[PDB]
Amino acid sequence: GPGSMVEQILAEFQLQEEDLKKVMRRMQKEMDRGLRLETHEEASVKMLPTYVRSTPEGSEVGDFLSLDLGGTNFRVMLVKVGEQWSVKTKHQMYSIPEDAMTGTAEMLFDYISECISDFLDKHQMKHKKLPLGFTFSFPVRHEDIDKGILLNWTKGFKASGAEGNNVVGLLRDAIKRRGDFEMDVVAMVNDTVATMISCYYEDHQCEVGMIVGTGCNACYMEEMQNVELVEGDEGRMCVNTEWGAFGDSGELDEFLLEYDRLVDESSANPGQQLYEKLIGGKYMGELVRLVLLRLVDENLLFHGEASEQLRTRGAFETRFVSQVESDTGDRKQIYNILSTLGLRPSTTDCDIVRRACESVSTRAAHMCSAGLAGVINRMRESRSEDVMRITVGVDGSVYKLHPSFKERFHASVRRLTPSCEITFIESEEGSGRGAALVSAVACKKAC
Ligand SMILES: COc1ccc2nc(NC(=O)[C@H](CC3CCCC3)c3ccc(S(=O)(=O)N4CCN(C)CC4)cc3)sc2n1
Ligand SMILES: OC[C@H]1O[C@H](O)[C@H](O)[C@@H](O)[C@@H]1O
Ligand code: NA
Repeated sequence: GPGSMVEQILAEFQLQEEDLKKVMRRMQKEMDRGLRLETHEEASVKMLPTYVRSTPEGSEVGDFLSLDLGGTNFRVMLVKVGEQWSVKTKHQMYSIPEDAMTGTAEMLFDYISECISDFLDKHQMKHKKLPLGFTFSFPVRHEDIDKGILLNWTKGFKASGAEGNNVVGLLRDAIKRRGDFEMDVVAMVNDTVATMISCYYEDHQCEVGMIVGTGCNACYMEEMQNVELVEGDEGRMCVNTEWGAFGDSGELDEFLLEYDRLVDESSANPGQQLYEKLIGGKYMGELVRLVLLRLVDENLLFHGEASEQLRTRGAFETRFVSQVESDTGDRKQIYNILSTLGLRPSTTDCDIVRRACESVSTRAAHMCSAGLAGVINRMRESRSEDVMRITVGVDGSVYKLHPSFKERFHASVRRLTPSCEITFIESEEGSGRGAALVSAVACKKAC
């Protein structure tokens, strides 16, 4: 409105502790709703049972394959477990073409199967039939540890014939059509789950997995008596919260800003994954772009004139946000970004662009922290210890590559979780290694 000022505009992103506690308590309410049989179907946070349990008592050595499929690339990993346990891995990255991102799920899996076939050829692992763990970074309703149907794509990925289908069967069918090799798919897990398992290997206190990358989600070990969707009260079972859909029932309405509505309105999945849209690297850069456009329309930035690039959706990558915030103080990192976008920025413009990035990324960290606090505080209600010692495994480009996200996030989480001694583990290739590690236990369990 009238009298607009840079600080006043960027201040809209602030979230006071009372705001974070309110977000946190609402997340806990939605988590309870997704866990109970009565409200599950209408719950925004699905709390999907993963069928990964705490009870198996043994594992085994051997060679295990891992497939890790996200929204743009995928990697194959060969994990060798030997002997105390010794774990050695090899891997290869692949990128899904175009006659895929728009094509059928069958086309997608055929390409993935061709890639796995080539990987095994190159490592002379064709003769031996290997077990494969599958990390699939999308919402899946599991029927067992190796059976789940895709509920819906997220993060703007698409491929017809996938939603409503058993993802494992899709991979199995494709491996079949290739017919030049055998492979047993022994488990399919979400990337949050694989990440928690890869960290659990190194630290058994790890019972929470989290991802802050293209998307944002979390899994944690819940008491079986609380998982109403699976008969039994013995032990714990990992639950994939799919908390990115938090707010999809209106729970965040009072916090949403115009920039958030615009990002949602123009996204590939309007009205869905609203919490994730406040945090995820898929949306962070676009949020900063809308904020910068607002500043120029108010004649507070670039003397009111934006460039063609700046005015096209997706032009401000989250990678750019991270680079802006890494600036040493001389504006070179910032200038390198703006100049490449067709802008002739002043030193002041650069400083304004940095404060805008900080406003958006700080809000992401704070929103994300209320979610994690909600998970950790809930868990603490099932332990008799005064101080709960818990380890959170985390993966994701925002958490790992953004200059100061990690620290803001950690600090905010800690302020909201008294009586909890939290250790954060930044996972290295966990999404992929966790799938292989769970396969060894699943293979041993199946004798
Ligand atoms: C076969 O069908 C089924 C059914 C249920 C099930 N649950 C499983 N659970 C596991 O594999 C559990 C899940 C953990 C999450 C936190 C609590 C325990 C698991 C336990 C231990 C690890 S591990 O410590 O990473 N590790 C893997 C490598 N081997 C050589 C040593 C042990 C990895 C996974 S496998 C399985 N298979
Ligand atoms: O990859 C991070 C996350 O992205 C989205 O939120 C997906 O829906 C979820 O499954 C995943 O875990
Ligand atoms: Na149960």
